[PDB]
This record gives sequence, C-alpha cells and structure tokens, in this order.
Amino acid sequence: MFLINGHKQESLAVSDRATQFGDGCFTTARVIDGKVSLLSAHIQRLQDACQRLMISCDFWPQLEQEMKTLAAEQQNGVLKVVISRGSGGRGYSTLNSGPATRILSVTAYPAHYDRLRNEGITLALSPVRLGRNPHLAGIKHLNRLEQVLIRSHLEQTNADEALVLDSEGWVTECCAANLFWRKGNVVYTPRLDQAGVNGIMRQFCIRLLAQSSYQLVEVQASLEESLQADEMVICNALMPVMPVCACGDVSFSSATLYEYLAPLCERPN
Amino acid sequence: MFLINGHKQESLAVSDRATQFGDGCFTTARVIDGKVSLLSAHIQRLQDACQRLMISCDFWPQLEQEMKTLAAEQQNGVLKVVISRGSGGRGYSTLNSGPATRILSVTAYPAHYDRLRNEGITLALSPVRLGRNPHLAGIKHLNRLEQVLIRSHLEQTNADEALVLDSEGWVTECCAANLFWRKGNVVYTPRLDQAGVNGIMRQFCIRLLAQSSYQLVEVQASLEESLQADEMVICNALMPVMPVCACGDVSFSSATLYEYLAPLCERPN
Ligand SMILES: *Cc1c(COP(=O)(O)O)cnc(C)c1O
Ligand SMILES: *Cc1c(COP(=O)(O)O)cnc(C)c1O
Repeated sequence: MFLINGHKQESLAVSDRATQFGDGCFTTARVIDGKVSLLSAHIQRLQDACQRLMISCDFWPQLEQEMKTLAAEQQNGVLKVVISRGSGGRGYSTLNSGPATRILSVTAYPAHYDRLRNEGITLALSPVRLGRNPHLAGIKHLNRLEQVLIRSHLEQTNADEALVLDSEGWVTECCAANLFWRKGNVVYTPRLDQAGVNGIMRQFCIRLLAQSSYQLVEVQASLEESLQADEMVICNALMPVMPVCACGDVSFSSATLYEYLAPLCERPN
Repeated sequence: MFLINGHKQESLAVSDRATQFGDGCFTTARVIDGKVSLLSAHIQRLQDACQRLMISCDFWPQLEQEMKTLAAEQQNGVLKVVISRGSGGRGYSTLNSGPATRILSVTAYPAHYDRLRNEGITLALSPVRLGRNPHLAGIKHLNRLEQVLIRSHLEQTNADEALVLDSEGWVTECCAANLFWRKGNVVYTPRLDQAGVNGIMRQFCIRLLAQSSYQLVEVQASLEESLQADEMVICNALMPVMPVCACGDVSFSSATLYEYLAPLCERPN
C-alpha cells in the first residue's frame, strides 16, 4: 500500500516522469517506536534534492504529517518517500509539466542487518565505476542504474557491500552506504562533489566527528591509500553504522571508531 | 492509453523498478503510413539494452506484433516502447525480481519538426557534462536525468538543440540526437563507448557513410576541433536528420552532407 498525493493508491499514472526518466528523488528513513529517526534531516534532504532538480513543491508540512502518521502505524521498520516532477512536458523538457508527485510507503525492518551488525561487513572492489557529474553529485535522485549494476556484480562475491570508485579512480562510496576509514586519530571520508550520495547518516557522523577529538578530513583518495587504514566503517540511515572486518584479503583489526559512533547514531543521539 | 504486458492499462504498479530506479530501457520509433520505420533495428536495440542490463525476456515476437498493431492504428506519429526489470528484489538487488514489464504507446507526429527542418537548427554548448561509464554507455536506458538537466539549460537560450561534452571535455552528442560534422570529404562522429546513446539513426547513417565515397571516422574530439567543421548535421529516429545553421556565432555554410543523407533516411532507404 502506498499513499500517493494524499490518498491510498496501488498504481501510478504511466506517464509519470519517475517511470519515464527517473525524474525525481527519494529518501529511506528508520522508524523506531513509532517515530521517524532524524525526521528534519529527511525533509531537508528532500527539499535540497528538489531544488537542485528544479522541482517546485509547497506540500512540505503535509508530507511531514504523512511521514509521521505512517511511522506511527508501522511502529518499527523503514519508511520510503519518493518525489517526482509529475507528468507532462514534451520529450525531456520540463516546460508545462507537473505538479509534483509524492509517494510514501513503509515496510518491516529487514532481518539481515542484525546478522551483519554482529558479524562484521566484508567489502569487495566494484568493477563498475561511477561517472562524475557535479550537477547531480550528492543528491539521492532516482537515476540508480549504476547502483543496480554495482549490486549485481557484488552478488558474485562473498562480500556484503562494495567499495566503489569513480571514473578517475577515486574512492567514493559503497553500493547503498557511505564510507569512513581511520588511520590513527585522523578519520577520512570521500568528498562527494563529483559523484556519490551525500547521505543523511554521513552528515550526522561528520557532525559528530567534527566536534570530537578525532580529526575529520574529506578527501580525494586512491584505493591504495584507503586500504592502508587501521579501520573501516560504513553507514546509511537504516544500519545505521556497521564495522568492516575486511576488504579483500586485507583485514582490519580495530573497532574503536565503530564503537564510538554506534551508540550516538543508534539513538540517534 | 498504454498497452502494458498485453492489455490496456492507464496506470502501473508503484513498485515497478522503472518508477523506483529507472531500471530499464526504451525506444522511440517513427510511424509512417501505418508502419514502423526501421522496425527490426528497434527490436534489436531493445534486445541489446536488455542484455547489457541483465533483463531476460522471451516476449520479443509478441512485442513486435504489438508494435505493428499500434502503428497501423496510429497511421502517422511516434511509437514509444518501455521495458523495465519489473517489480521486486531487496533494495537495489535484482535477485528474485521480475518478470519484465513491457509498455507501449503512440502519439501524433509533432509540429515543430517541420519548422526546424525548413529553418535549420541552432546549437548551444551545454554547461552540463555527461559522466563517463562504459557499463552504461550507448544504451538507451531510462536513467535520463542528465538529459532533463541539459534540456533545461538549453531552454534558456535561442538554440534548438545542445552540443554536449563528457566529463573529460570530449564532444559526445546532443540532448536527444546524435551529431555528425564534416570537413571536406571526411565525416566525423563521436565514439560512444564512454557516454552517449548509440542511436538507431546514427547506426543507419554510419552504414550509409561507410558504403559512400565519404570517409567516416569515429573520434574523440575537443569542442574546438568540432567547431572548425564546414557542416554539422544531427539525427534521431524521428527527425530523422536536420541541418545545422550554427553553433553559437560560428556559422556553417554548406548542406551537402545533409542533402545526401535526408532522402535515404526519410524513406528510410
Ligand atoms: C541512500 C544512499 C546512501 C546513504 O544515504 P543515507 O541518507 O545515509 O541513507 C549512500 N549511497 C547511496 C548510493 C545511497 O543510495
Ligand atoms: C534516443 C536518443 C538519441 C537518438 O537515438 P535514436 O535511436 O536515433 O533515436 C540520441 N541521444 C539521446 C540522449 C537519446 O535519448
């Protein structure tokens, strides 16, 4: 069951530009004890995506009400929101298209997470490299074929997530998560101005690390640099943080950064 | 009205992965006097896209029947076909998803084309540059946000189409068309192994030029190189070929290549 533009609908107009061109954005949020974690960050990230895509909406307070109501019904799980440009326009043009579509739905919280939390994550280098385009970088938009292909190659391994580089060879992210690595007291994360999704949990963690005694640096780094880390941690709104036992035959022995972030993200704070 | 998986439907399951991730491909074909032009090239391009996307279908003869029937009804116009992975799968994974969705529809032939044919096309350099990813290059897939943004920037000019470069600065294509340029007897077109859509009309034209006395070269070229041409021509299944009067304040004086290709593409051959 989905709530589309305010009422229950199982299907959507075929002409919707989400269906035709992926013309839109989305978020996935954690629901715990009836409430959306990080609710204002999720509204803000959707607002930001729509602005960069020129999708003008004024339904924000209604979308927020709807997210709260579905979260209270589901009680524990995942809430997914999609916003698209709507129908219309000639060819790719956005002229005369709209008004925007909003789609919400909720599911129970997935099993495998717990398993992964308690066993640790293995990473495998993806052969699929992300294109670089600052016009789309950072946004959680609907054009996610690159991630479908990354996931598909990942499944041919014994790895739980992927280490993903861009077309220039710079370490950018995972398949559906962001990446931090630590050497000593310095904690590194890729800059996402050319590719990648600037996740809600990534921003939360940067905030934490910024205020913490760790030093936090956003970099452009080669896979060889990243592999010399003492520790790797991955994150997304739902995990929210997971420890990395290895990326290939290179192993990581420490969990100190993980141990520090997990309690503050789980609440979250 | 759309024909979806064999029967008339106005709407599509919201969970369809076209809607969620743009997970699919499409074609747009010309209909003249009741028949699809270049019908087998359109089937072949869809087959090729689905193969590279790991979307397995065995409905091809039925899709071909359906395309013919809609073309006969519409008599003159445009036929659009979308194929998506279908619904299902956890997150981005394609495991347990499917079976594939096929969507067809037809519209009348658009007005402005004729106008553009008889007046000539003006091109404007796009500020939006295509990411490079050989895993998706060439395929007419549904992830077309880059083209929505290109179109949007184009509309802020007096240009009818865009000259589009990739992230390395190489001339790749237009917004919804492919690009040829001529210097002397040598005719150039960008190689589309890193970005771009390898259009049906582009392949037709390469076939023609290959057999012709012109010399045809697929290159990696800078915008400065391309701007020293004596002539530019753009193409897609629907135009099918258009002459270029200018790209900025640089003008083109000849139409010899256009004059040669237009009658053989209009039939088509
Ligand atoms: C959603 C997503 C993330 C993480 O985003 P969060 O907002 O923290 O959930 C990271 N990478 C990709 C490719 C994503 O789709
Ligand atoms: C569809 C399209 C073309 C031209 O494809 P044809 O098969 O000749 O119509 C060129 N570029 C883009 C970006 C396209 O979407």
